[PDB]
Amino acid sequence: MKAVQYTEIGSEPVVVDIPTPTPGPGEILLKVTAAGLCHSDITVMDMPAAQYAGGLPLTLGHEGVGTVAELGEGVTGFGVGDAVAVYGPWGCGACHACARGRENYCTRAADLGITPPGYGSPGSMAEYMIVDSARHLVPIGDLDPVAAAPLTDAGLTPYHAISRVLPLLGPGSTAVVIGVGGLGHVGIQILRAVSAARVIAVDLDDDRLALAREVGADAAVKSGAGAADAIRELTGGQGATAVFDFVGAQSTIDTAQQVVAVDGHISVVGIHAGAHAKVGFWMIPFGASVVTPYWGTRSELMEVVALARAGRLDIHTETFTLDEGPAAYRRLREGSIRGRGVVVP
Amino acid sequence: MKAVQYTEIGSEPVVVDIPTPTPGPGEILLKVTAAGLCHSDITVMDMPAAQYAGGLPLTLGHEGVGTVAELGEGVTGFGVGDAVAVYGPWGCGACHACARGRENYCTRAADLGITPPGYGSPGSMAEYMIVDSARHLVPIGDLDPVAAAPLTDAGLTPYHAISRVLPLLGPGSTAVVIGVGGLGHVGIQILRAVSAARVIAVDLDDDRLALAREVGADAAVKSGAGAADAIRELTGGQGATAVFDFVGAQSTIDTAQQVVAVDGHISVVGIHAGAHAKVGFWMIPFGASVVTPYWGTRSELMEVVALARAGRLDIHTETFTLDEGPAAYRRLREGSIRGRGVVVPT
Amino acid sequence: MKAVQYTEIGSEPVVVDIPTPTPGPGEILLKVTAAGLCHSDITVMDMPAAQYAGGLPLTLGHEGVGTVAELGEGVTGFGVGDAVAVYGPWGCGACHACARGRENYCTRAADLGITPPGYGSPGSMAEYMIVDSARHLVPIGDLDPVAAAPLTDAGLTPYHAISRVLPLLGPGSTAVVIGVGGLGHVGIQILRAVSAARVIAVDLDDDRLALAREVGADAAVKSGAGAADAIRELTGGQGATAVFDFVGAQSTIDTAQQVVAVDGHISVVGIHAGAHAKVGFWMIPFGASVVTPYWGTRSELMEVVALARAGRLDIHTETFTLDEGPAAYRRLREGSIRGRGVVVPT
Amino acid sequence: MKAVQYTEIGSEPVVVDIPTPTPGPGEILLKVTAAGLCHSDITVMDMPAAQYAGGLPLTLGHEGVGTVAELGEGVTGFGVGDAVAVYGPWGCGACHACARGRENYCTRAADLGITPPGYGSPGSMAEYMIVDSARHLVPIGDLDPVAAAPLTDAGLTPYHAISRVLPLLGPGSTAVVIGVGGLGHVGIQILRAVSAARVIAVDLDDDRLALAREVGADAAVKSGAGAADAIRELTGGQGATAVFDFVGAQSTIDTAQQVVAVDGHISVVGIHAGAHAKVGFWMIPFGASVVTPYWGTRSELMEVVALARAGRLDIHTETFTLDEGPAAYRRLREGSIRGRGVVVPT
Ligand SMILES: NC(=O)c1ccc[n+]([C@@H]2O[C@H](COP(=O)([O-])OP(=O)(O)OC[C@H]3O[C@@H](n4cnc5c(N)ncnc54)[C@H](O)[C@@H]3O)[C@@H](O)[C@H]2O)c1
Ligand SMILES: NC(=O)c1ccc[n+]([C@@H]2O[C@H](COP(=O)([O-])OP(=O)(O)OC[C@H]3O[C@@H](n4cnc5c(N)ncnc54)[C@H](O)[C@@H]3O)[C@@H](O)[C@H]2O)c1
Ligand SMILES: NC(=O)c1ccc[n+]([C@@H]2O[C@H](COP(=O)([O-])OP(=O)(O)OC[C@H]3O[C@@H](n4cnc5c(N)ncnc54)[C@H](O)[C@@H]3O)[C@@H](O)[C@H]2O)c1
Ligand SMILES: NC(=O)c1ccc[n+]([C@@H]2O[C@H](COP(=O)([O-])OP(=O)(O)OC[C@H]3O[C@@H](n4cnc5c(N)ncnc54)[C@H](O)[C@@H]3O)[C@@H](O)[C@H]2O)c1
Ligand SMILES: [Zn+2]
Ligand SMILES: [Zn+2]
Ligand SMILES: [Zn+2]
Ligand SMILES: [Zn+2]
Ligand SMILES: [Zn+2]
Ligand SMILES: [Zn+2]
Ligand SMILES: [Zn+2]
Ligand SMILES: [Zn+2]
Repeated sequence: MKAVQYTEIGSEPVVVDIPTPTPGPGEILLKVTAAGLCHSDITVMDMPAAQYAGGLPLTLGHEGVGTVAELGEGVTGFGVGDAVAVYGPWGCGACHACARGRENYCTRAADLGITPPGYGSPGSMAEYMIVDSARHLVPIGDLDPVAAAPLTDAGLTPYHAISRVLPLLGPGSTAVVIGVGGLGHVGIQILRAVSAARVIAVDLDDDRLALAREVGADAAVKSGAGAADAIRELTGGQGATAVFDFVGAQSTIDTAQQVVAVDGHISVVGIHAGAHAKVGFWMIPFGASVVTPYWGTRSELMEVVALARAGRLDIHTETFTLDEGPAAYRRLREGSIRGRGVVVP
Repeated sequence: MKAVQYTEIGSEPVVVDIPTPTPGPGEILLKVTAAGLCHSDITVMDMPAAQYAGGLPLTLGHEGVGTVAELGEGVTGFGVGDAVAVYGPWGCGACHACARGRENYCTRAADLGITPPGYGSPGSMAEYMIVDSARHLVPIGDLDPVAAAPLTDAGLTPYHAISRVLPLLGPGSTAVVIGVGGLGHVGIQILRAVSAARVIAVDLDDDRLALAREVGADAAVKSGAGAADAIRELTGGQGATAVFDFVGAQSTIDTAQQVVAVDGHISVVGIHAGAHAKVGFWMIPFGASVVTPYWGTRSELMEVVALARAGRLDIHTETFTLDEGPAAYRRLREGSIRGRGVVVPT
Repeated sequence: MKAVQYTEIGSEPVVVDIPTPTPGPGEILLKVTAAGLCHSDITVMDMPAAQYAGGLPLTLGHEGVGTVAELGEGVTGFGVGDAVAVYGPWGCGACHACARGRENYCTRAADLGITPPGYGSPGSMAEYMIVDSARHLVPIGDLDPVAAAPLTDAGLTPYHAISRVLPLLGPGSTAVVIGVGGLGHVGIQILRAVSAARVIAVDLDDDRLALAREVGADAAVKSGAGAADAIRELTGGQGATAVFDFVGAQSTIDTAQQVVAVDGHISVVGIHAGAHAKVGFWMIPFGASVVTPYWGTRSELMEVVALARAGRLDIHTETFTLDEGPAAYRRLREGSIRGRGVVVPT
Repeated sequence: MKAVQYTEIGSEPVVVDIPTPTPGPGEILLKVTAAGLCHSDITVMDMPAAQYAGGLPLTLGHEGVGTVAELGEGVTGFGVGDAVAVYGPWGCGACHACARGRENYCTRAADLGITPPGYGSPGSMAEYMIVDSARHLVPIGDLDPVAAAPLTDAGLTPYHAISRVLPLLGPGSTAVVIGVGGLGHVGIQILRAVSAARVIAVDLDDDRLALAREVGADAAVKSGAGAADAIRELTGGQGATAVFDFVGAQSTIDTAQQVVAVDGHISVVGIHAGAHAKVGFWMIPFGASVVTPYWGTRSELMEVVALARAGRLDIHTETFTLDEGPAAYRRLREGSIRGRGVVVPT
């Protein structure tokens, strides 16, 4: 089968021919219908050998949807042909976090050698993929696969970040979204669907600000040195109830600390090595909590799928073939994909 | 009347004679029965002129209990003689936070010039004190005033910090308390009363570790370079569900980050200028939230008083006269008050 | 001044001339800009002498907005001319519930003789009204008074009922709204604004089902014997996550129990004496909680006002003069007001 | 192997010899170390043929602990010899409730024919038992099996009921426990461990009131007509924040409604066919929610085990052999087991 793999440290991913896998006991083989590209893939591929934890070769793609092609021995609860999304942050299934579906916060995965598809286990950017267990599949019914694939991370990750502090986001609240890319453009829509927060979007790119307004942002303002003052002009001196930073550079985290309200929240979602919030007296308002969330929970993925099925998420995509996978990663690097890149085999 | 005041930048507080105040409309005059000393008072008195926001002179004391001596015009809901605790973080009373009793997070207090007793308004370390409004008084009934005064901050502040994340502290959880002083020794007891968390106390001083065990800590660890590893040996690799850092020095915050669990919490309660948690990828576990809480809410103070009335809080105190106030602050500076210093006016 | 009063048991309310009140200490006099009629007023006026708790005479109207006309002694947190909404369920201000703004659940109001405007204290259906304290006023800025008056109960009550279980109403949930009147037509809009629930409206009257669709209901079902089956056809067998019953008749409560999901909720908001949910094994699904909520909280009223100011609430009203007050109550009795009746004094 | 089975409608259970089962793919065979008797077993055995849903024959016992004896094909995460407790309310594992571990509220179990061990699937009152999947086993380490078996229901069910409203049970709250039997005597201890509620126990039997005080109840009062007034004398006129009714007879539910506080909770846990709370205006206080909870969640069972391992639960038991199983059910019927009956297979 055709797949897109990261095969040597510091090189671009390549299109390869590798054997179509067969599911072992408990596993499910999917025919992949759509595979999302994520900026985390760039970050992973830019790591030096010592830090890179994905293994070589690695079939990329931690955003996967497909149709059930073959059931491994003993698998129940799915039929051949069922359209499913892959829950990505695989955990042990048995610990206190996993028992609540919070496998993203599994305390045993490292020790048991459990890794996600697309970063340690083979991903979705291939004609077929293996899923380890039935509990990592969520039905999508007749959802369009191209717009569904990003739900598994571009949808799930913002959804989880927002869910952590949803009770803060009542009528009269303001949520700032920094970075209107794959994640951020979905985050805006989640905020509008599950809260009455006023949503202020921030991006470097005027076309991404237009995208933000297109998907329901109440205001959209230019990132950089003037952003904090511009946001405060919109909120008045109270600042923003919550800031969801999908960039996570030091400059954006600094903007977040400069605008967050007393008893508010900053969610540092974007990943930029070395960047950090400075949480101390006189450096942040009283009661303003800060967290780096990771991916999301099983029940959250179901809720994301439910939002999509209800028409609440307009996922902006561009479609690529498997052969175009490496070119698509170049596009993502240069910032020329308006929303999410999606590979269709 | 006699009072203890901070009167010039960089000097020790002094005992003074100033007029007994009269309550204006809406105000209440208390005869003070006990006034707590807090380490925040030291921090405030060590600020340079440019930063110090308390005004001069300032009657110290933001931990106050008393008896109602006189009602100002129009005051209802209290009688002369009623024993009350002073809710300290005064807010506007009208904004969304204040409407929920969360006057500690009032968004209008700065703009309206509203300051707390003992830091901008006259405090409790005097024979009498003024309280601005009835909503800032909570009844204590027959609670001993000496042990009640610290409930207003040494109790309220840890209680609020813990309350922010109480749902995390289920059976099987671990809570670390760093700094077993005024706040910390009460924090341990709150954790034991309102949660099933295992409590690990951390202090530099072996006698404070003994105090921690005396008030119900399950384990006690020496602070410093070995603390993080020692805590992890106790929690077995998952780390601590929550860390309540009542010191807030860089070293203690670093210990906190090195032990906190995935999807846990660090509450930076202690105040050390410049110190901060570094919240970023690879610097803290996934999902481990960090906050600097401030004081507490109206309903939280009521709950702290309810814990005291139910026998759940053994408040360790040492009593001083008003004349001993300055000496008591020297004791607090050198770290020789085992628990909370409390001034009792006579 | 002109006012509409209930003056004798079993009679219709009458238009009267009574003195314009002057505010005492702590009170505020409002020039009323709009006064809502509520079905609870009908229920109150239909009570026999032994049950009726409003006092006689009683100026009706527990839905009030106005402009500050005169400040009582000591009141300084509002200016003359400020547009304000009246928080209705007055409490003591001092108990644990009141400290959280939850004066609707005040434990001391009965004992202290504290009653709401429009049911024991003089209401808003008059040229002017007295408000007891500043904490019972919420600013509305430039909101149209006619559409603002219903926010104080038609908005607040559903808002509180929904807020009690808002975490249940995630994507994929269904909320049923029974009764698309004053409260129900606002409840539909609150659900759409603060949740991703699919909303199914239920009414006896086709025109009210049309109103429901006009304000954002996803589906509309005829009430009565076929309603439970019709709702289940829409929800596909799991039933409805939450049912907000703004009628509260036995038939509607029965429908609610027949459609509610496992681990769901029924809020019995409508008041029909004798009607009740039967919460027992084999009579309701496992985990499906039931409550009779009452009015709402201070912070909730602020949130309702914020929804209105953000354009999220299209309040359907019909305007009446004070002279038309009694006629308007006849209209409400016969069910011919499409949304909320609102009296505008001139 | 030896087992205790319900074999014909209206008869007592009997000791039988049936084949020792072999685990199929995904299943686990346990050597049973302890099997709890529950009053639900009596209720089930007293159902007429038309209602009884357990199937015949049925190996009784929905409270099970054991050691892993044999792993079915493909089973990972447990080793032979591991001591485990059986999570009882088996669900589909895939729905939104099950994904959160809340298999007690599974929406698909009925349709898929999934039933619990001891009521549709073979139970724990046998030398060996099958568990359907690894996710239905929780490790207990070196906990004594006799005291561990009741954790799976006598512990789990009260724990879940309490957990639904734990945020209500702050300092100053009161929780009433009605019925100090298997469930109730554990419920008292859970309340003391995870909350600061004052606990008032209620039972018909003076020896069970003594048991209540032995396990940490603050007061213990006689059930029946005088109970509501007696409880109110202890709480003052505010009533009880929460009432956990482990009897669920009409008389006990009525007591619960007569004592519950405004904005409180009644959990109807005990099962008595036909009995129900009457939730309507004038029949219950404003804001007092009522629910019939069912069993508990996966993560809750882990938390119950954690309480036991921390020494917070003193489980009162009496031990029986398999041959004594039928005699033990007679004892439970007559009310002569002080706590939980537990069968230990040899
Ligand atoms: N925490 C997690 O679990 C998790 C999961 C998935 C992705 N992520 C991370 O989220 C981030 C977003 O990923 P993506 O795939 O949406 O990226 P993307 O490449 O699709 O979009 C990036 C967007 O950020 C904007 N941007 C860049 N610098 C900016 C600045 N200084 N201010 C404002 N806007 C700026 C760009 O113009 C662009 O619109 C990445 O760092 C990714 O690694 C985190
Ligand atoms: N956030 C707030 O709202 C708030 C409110 C009140 C007090 N505070 C702050 O909380 C802190 C504690 O106040 P207090 O009155 O309880 O102080 P205290 O002087 O009574 O106690 C200090 C304790 O901390 C211990 N300690 C000092 N350095 C330590 C270290 N490196 N590691 C471990 N333990 C150490 C001491 O040995 C002592 O037991 C102060 O910084 C104070 O300003 C904050
Ligand atoms: N719990 C509280 O705190 C609180 C506060 C305010 C009002 N209420 C109560 O809420 C209820 C509604 O008040 P309102 O002012 O909105 O009433 P309304 O007269 O404006 O509306 C009544 C609506 O219910 C519909 N209706 C009547 N019988 C019905 C049935 N069997 N099935 C479905 N629909 C039916 C009508 O057709 C109409 O649309 C009243 O009982 C009122 O007393 C309760
Ligand atoms: N909701 C659920 O998921 C669930 C789960 C397990 C058990 N249960 C039910 O819980 C109830 C208790 O089960 P158990 O095994 O603990 O029972 P048990 O037989 O061990 O204990 C019964 C206790 O209730 C007392 N009692 C009886 N009538 C009383 C009254 N009128 N007032 C006060 N006390 C009274 C008895 O004196 C005895 O102490 C049963 O109805 C059972 O079916 C429900
Ligand atoms: Zn990603
Ligand atoms: Zn796990
Ligand atoms: Zn202090
Ligand atoms: Zn305020
Ligand atoms: Zn009303
Ligand atoms: Zn009150
Ligand atoms: Zn049972
Ligand atoms: Zn299920």
